Amino acid sequence: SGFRKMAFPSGKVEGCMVQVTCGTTTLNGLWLDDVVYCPRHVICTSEDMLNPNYEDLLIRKSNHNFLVQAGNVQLRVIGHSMQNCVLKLKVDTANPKTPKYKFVRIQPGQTFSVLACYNGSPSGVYQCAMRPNFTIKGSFLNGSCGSVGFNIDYDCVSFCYMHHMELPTGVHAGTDLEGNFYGPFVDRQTAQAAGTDTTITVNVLAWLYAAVINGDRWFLNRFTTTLNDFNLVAMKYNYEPLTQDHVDILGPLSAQTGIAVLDMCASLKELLQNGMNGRTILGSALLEDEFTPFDVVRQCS
Amino acid sequence: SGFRKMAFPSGKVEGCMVQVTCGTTTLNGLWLDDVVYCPRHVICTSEDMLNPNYEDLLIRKSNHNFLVQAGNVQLRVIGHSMQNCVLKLKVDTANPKTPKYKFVRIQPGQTFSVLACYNGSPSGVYQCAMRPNFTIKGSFLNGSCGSVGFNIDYDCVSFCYMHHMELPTGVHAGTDLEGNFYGPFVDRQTAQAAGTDTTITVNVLAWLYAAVINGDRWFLNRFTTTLNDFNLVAMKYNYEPLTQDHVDILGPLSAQTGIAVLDMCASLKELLQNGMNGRTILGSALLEDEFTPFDVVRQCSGVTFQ
Ligand SMILES: O=C1C[C@@H](C(=O)NCCc2csc3ccccc23)c2ccc(F)cc2N1
Ligand SMILES: O=C1C[C@@H](C(=O)NCCc2csc3ccccc23)c2ccc(F)cc2N1
Ligand code: NA
Ligand code: NA
Ligand code: NA
Repeated sequence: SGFRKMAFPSGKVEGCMVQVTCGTTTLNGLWLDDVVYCPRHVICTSEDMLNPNYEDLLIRKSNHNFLVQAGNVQLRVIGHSMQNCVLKLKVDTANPKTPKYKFVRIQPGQTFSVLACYNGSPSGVYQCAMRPNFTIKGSFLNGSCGSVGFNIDYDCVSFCYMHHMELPTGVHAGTDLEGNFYGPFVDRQTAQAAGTDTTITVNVLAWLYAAVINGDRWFLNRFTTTLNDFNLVAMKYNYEPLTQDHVDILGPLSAQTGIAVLDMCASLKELLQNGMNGRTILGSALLEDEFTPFDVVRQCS
Repeated sequence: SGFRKMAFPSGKVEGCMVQVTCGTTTLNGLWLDDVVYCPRHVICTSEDMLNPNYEDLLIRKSNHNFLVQAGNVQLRVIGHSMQNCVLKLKVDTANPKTPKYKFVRIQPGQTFSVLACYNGSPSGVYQCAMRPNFTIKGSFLNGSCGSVGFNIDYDCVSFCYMHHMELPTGVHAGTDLEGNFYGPFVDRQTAQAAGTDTTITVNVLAWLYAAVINGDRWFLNRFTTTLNDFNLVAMKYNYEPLTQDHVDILGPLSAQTGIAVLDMCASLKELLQNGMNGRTILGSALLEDEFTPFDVVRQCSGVTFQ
């Protein structure tokens, strides 16, 4: 038993991290087969911060302008192309440590592990959720761009995030591995701001089910609710709407614990009304929204 | 910016995990050089588990009674011996992925990364602190015994924990890699309980420094305190004593943020007496005690390990 914020083991990703240099700019890239993926903004100069013309900047570069280092070894860049906001550098060596992998684009509320990296070298690993406002609440310094987010549900690594930038509120924005930004953000230093963030309701419910599976019962109650009346209350606390999809997804945790979804919804209503009154749930004094239904089942049963 | 609970990258340890089977028991072992380390309780049956004679159980076993699998390969066990509560299985092949490593024993309040494993396969990684009562608040299911805890200091892995059991309250107990238990526990099925725990004061201060570095400053105040006066209040709240060594270790964060340790202690005093009054620190409504001073400096300065 026990319940922890838990990341995937990072070894399969660690063997794919390389350092990418263009001019005076160094950041991280992701070496899979014979391609290195990194943020296209690596090619930008101080001049080009606000309105880079990436097509124009790229055509001006040759292969030998890109220095890629894997450990102590330089790789030879033999091609370059851009896909949306990621740069793809063809290199003359396939990565012998390439794992089984795929690229997936995720939806808000999904969780993943981040391998934070500097100068092509792993620094640490933590867990994040894609926020409803399409930011992530990461831990990233200067040098971290090109760090990736991933899941590993069997032996296949699913890459779902590449890090591009920090917004003024200290939260983070980035792309899928096809270079499409999550949310309305762009890889320019023009003023942009995250929308107001909301709580991931389906994940909170999942975490309440985790608490019950781990023997915590104190917050339950004899009430139920309609889905609509739940949503009307929840929105007033800046909670995302709970949809029928979400109710369906909670079905297995509902059946394992004997507590119907709308019954647990009423428990959440009460917690929002009353707070915790000196108590904790799974060691937390706030409601946790960065565990999905899938996470709870995986870690518990 | 940002501050997260962050584990060490686990790859160097992933390449050392194997599966160990004895009879109907399967659990995890750690393969380094030509030895596989695992909990000695692997040799026990249900009858034995109440009052095991490990010496006696072991002498009855042959090498071929231990099935060790590294991926889909069987290793050949060519020797077996016990050191405290860990079993050492000599095998005929050195682990080609053996990293630079050492065995260290940690002190309560020190943190480490746990690589949770099942059937010799790593499943997850998280950060833990050794509690003052010598338990860890882990997440472990049946199959997890032999999972290990570690730090990385450079390119050197320091192994500091092996998982042996869950106590009735749902917290966890284990040994160093020399087989000595952390805390007053034994590897048998009998009544055992965690002592009452305390809060790791130096780590809370470290986390308050992390908060300030990340722009969270509401709890700061004009006041300072003495080490003695702080310790009288801390003891009253089931906080560990703060020593001069702790003050010294916080010196770097004190100088970087402009907030002396005893000045931050006055913030902590007020929080204990008054609570947080609806507010949060780094998104938490309770004081976090599972980041050391070293952890905060590492994460706020971006140290790496290729
Ligand atoms: O997560 C990070 C990384 C990195 C960053 O935010 N952004 C990368 C730059 C960038 C975005 S659009 C565009 C167009 C041209 C050239 C550069 C860019 C950073 C720097 C300083 C600091 F204090 C914190 C962080 N945090
Ligand atoms: O952390 C865990 C692992 C594992 C566990 O604690 N095994 C302990 C076995 C053991 C300890 S001493 C001794 C002497 C002889 C024979 C067995 C033993 C477990 C099983 C089921 C469950 F629901 C939870 C957990 N939690
Ligand atoms: Na690397
Ligand atoms: Na209810
Ligand atoms: Na003060």
